[PDB]
Amino acid sequence: YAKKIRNLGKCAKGAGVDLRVHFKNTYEAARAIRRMKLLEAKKYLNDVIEKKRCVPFRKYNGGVGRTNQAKEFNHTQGRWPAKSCKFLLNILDNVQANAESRNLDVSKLRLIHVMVNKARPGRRRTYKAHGRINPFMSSPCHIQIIAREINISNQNRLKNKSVKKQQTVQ
Amino acid sequence: AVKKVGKIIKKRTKKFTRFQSNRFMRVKPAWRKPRGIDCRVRRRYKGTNLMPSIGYGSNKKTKFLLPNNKYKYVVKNVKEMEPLIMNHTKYCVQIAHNVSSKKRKQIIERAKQMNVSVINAKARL
Amino acid sequence: SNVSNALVWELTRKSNCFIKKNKAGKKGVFLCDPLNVNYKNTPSSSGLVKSNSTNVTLKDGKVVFSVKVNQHFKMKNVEKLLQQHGSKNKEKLLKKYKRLSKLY
Amino acid sequence: PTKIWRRWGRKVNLKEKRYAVCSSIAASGVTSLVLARGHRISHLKEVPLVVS
Amino acid sequence: GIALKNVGRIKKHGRKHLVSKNPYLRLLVKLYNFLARRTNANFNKIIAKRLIMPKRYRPPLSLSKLQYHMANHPNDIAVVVGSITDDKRLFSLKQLKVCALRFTETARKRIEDAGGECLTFDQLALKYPTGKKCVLLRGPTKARTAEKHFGKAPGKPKSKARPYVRSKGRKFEKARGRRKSRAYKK
RNA sequence: UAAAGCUAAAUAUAUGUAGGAGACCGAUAGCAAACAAGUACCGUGAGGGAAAGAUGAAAUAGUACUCAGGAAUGAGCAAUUAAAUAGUACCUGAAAUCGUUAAGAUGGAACGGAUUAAGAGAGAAAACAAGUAAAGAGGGGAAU
RNA sequence: AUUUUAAAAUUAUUUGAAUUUUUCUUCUUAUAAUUUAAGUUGUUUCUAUACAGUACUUUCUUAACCCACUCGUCUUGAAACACGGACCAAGGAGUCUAGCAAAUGUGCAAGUGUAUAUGAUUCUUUAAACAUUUUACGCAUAAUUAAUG
RNA sequence: UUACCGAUACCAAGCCAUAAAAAGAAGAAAAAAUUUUUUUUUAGAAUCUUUUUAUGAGUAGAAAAUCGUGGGGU
Ligand SMILES: [Mg+2]
Ligand SMILES: [Mg+2]
Ligand SMILES: [Mg+2]
Ligand SMILES: [Mg+2]
Ligand SMILES: [Mg+2]
Ligand SMILES: [Mg+2]
Ligand SMILES: [Mg+2]
Ligand SMILES: [Mg+2]
Ligand SMILES: [Mg+2]
Ligand SMILES: [Mg+2]
Ligand SMILES: [Mg+2]
Ligand SMILES: [Mg+2]
Ligand SMILES: [Mg+2]
Ligand SMILES: [Mg+2]
Ligand SMILES: [Mg+2]
Ligand SMILES: [Mg+2]
Ligand SMILES: [Mg+2]
Ligand SMILES: [Mg+2]
Ligand SMILES: [Mg+2]
Repeated sequence: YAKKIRNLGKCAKGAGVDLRVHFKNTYEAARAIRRMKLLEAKKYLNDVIEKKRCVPFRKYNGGVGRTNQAKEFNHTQGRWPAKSCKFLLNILDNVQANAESRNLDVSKLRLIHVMVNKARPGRRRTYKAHGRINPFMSSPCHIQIIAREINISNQNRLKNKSVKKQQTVQ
Repeated sequence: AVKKVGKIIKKRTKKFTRFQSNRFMRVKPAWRKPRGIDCRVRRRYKGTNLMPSIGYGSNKKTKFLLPNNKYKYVVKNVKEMEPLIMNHTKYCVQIAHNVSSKKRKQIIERAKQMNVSVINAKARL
Repeated sequence: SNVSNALVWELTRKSNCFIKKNKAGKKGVFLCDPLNVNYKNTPSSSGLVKSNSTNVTLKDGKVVFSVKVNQHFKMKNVEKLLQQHGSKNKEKLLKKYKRLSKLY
Repeated sequence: PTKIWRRWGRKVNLKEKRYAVCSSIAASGVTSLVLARGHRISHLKEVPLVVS
Repeated sequence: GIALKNVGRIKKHGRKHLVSKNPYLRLLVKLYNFLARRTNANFNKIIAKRLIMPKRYRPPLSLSKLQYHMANHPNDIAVVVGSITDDKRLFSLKQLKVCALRFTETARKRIEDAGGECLTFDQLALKYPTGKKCVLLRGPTKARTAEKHFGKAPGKPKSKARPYVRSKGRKFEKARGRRKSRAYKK
């Protein structure tokens, strides 16, 4: 895991190996999540899967629409990536389970590190035009998540100068 | 600019970076002299990278001296230390990067006995 | 008749197997000869070129007084040795010996 | 591409070779030269070193 | 700027340091350079220069030629910065005292027989450091076969330059431009 | 001494098999082929013709067990290892590219040069103090 | 480690002149010192009674003033509305032989080169090295002629 | 009419390189301590050392000295 931690007794990790979801959507979701209390994040994810609150697409925002929900995050564009959220939800659940297994109270857990990397793409073919084969690759991703429990030198001359200054001020 | 410390005059603290090394990763900063018509660096237009030149050279007397005023001598082995028993003010040891910790320690000890400065005593410390 | 000191110097100014020259910090070219006082690579100081020469060394732990025809020995003792077989340089040698003594 | 018909050997004049040999012999003679060449010869008396 | 030739810097056209790595020859040049500088004797300087020169400009001087040169002033010592070769074409050899860089063995033998002396350069220096009673001599320099191809090119009229040709015989460079009968001549 | 004929040796050998060598190549090199290579695959066909080596000393150490999971996987107070960010896509693991965090900048480019400054990092081998004294911990060398 | 001397100059002395009668008048007889000679020396602080600090040196990072056009390329002329270059890594282009020449090195020199091949008490290296029989050939040493010469 | 500002040109000084030129095969200097200890140096590498003076643009091109990679003998 990419973080600096010090005390892993207070942390709960969780990963997804090679998730068959789009990196960009899931990245966006992760961004939306990060620095949330775990339960709140979970709630948010559930809302997005039932299309009630959007995830705002701020970085990878080419063509993404113009939802009414994005006002909540001071933004115009947003989406409700379902599959991505589901995958993320699963990994959140895993994290929660891990925390439980340890002695971490899930109320006090913050997502300190939600990392999404892109994984090696699965290759397929698409057929175009005048007998031209093109790639039709997935962009799967690795997800790492870390929840975490939360609550000179003087000198004589210099000294003299200082004293003088003080006197002057007085 | 010029970087006086005492009698050591350095005319050019800045490294000469390759032209456009800043623009393309593939072009490494190691100075390479631009041949090529229309280069602008070759032609020495105001505001472009400078060309290293023999004018920049350090005075023959202070040339390879470090801020110490001592010529650096790299040392792999105790035997090598011995040439500088008669030159312990003019030369300063650097212990070779590949020397083992025990051997390094030994070398350091020898240097102390000789009164010769070691510029990397702290390696593996 | 075929060999002389100058000739020797010419032969060995470059291709020695006691010369060590610093690649890093380019100024400095030392001769680590058994019979070189100051360790300069000069004909007027090297053990190989000079006929008679009397260096102090470390060899194998214990300090050794060396002479040129070739002899080996082991402060007062050193002085005595110098007096015996000697030909400013003596002073230098003595100084060197002091430094050597310091080592262990 | 490298070819077998590169010139591998060099002819050296017989005389030159002989001269070289002689000079090497001479060198082997001379103590200082031997020392330079790298041998630990400080404890040998005579360097044209001859044995029964 | 400055309107100068070669910008300030003085061209010197010749040799500088001998390119040879011949330790003995280096020693010799050292010596004679020293002598030149101290004993500003001309002679010494000349000797030094000749020692520095390349092999074609130290051509071999034939015993006969040496003898001829010594003819008028005897006893004084001919010095030759190159090789001296022997001459089968000589019959008699006088009592010659010669300094040279090299004596071919037979020449040396001949000299010895003559009851002469073969001196090397160091010996000469020892004897005659200002070159008193010496005579510098050169062998035939432009007598070299390479030099016969130089000058005006064969083709230019009145040139006595040998063409570079595979061989001799009528078949090789003896027709058009070599005889009035085939267009022109030379 | 033609119009009949034979005949060993010295000579040649990029084919095959078997040996042996190298100032040769070192996995985009070297044979096309270090590997189930004239293989897969393409072409009606004559033909064309790849890619692809490395865990560790040992898998007779190849991931037991527990928790969460539909499962993949993940986590561990659990476990082989010297080491698993050596986990079989396994040596090292560069760059392009992308992620996380921080710091900074941000009026239709960006970067750059020369010159300081302001920050933020590193640093004492010139950038102070040789010796002398008191007593600890070491090591040496000699003198008899 | 003797052109950081010599002299010049200056100061304080000493002998003799001079017409610019002069506390800087000049030369010169002698002697000492000095610097105006004979390229910066001192004094006092500070860093500092410090072991790295916020100071000091240095890297990067931002600004700011001024400047700065896409490199490569053919071209009289490229920032070009000329072409090639999305990026990165690795690969990637005057080489090897033959024969000639010049240059330079080296040996020997009216010679030189032991060519094939032989020989050895040569045999991991040795496919090198060594050797040359108890007037070979090359190139040179002579040219010239279409030629007998 | 002055005065001013104003180049990589000019001038003075420094340093680098190039070129040439001089010239070169033996010795105590000082400070600090307290008359003796300690501290630094006590040079002589000819393609090298010391000093001098001038000069320094550059494509095609030429040369020299350097730097680095794979392997060989030492
Ligand atoms: Mg142009
Ligand atoms: Mg010019
Ligand atoms: Mg028949
Ligand atoms: Mg037949
Ligand atoms: Mg291959
Ligand atoms: Mg270990
Ligand atoms: Mg690792
Ligand atoms: Mg390994
Ligand atoms: Mg790996
Ligand atoms: Mg806008
Ligand atoms: Mg501008
Ligand atoms: Mg045109
Ligand atoms: Mg252009
Ligand atoms: Mg066009
Ligand atoms: Mg075109
Ligand atoms: Mg294009
Ligand atoms: Mg391309
Ligand atoms: Mg030649
Ligand atoms: Mg130029």
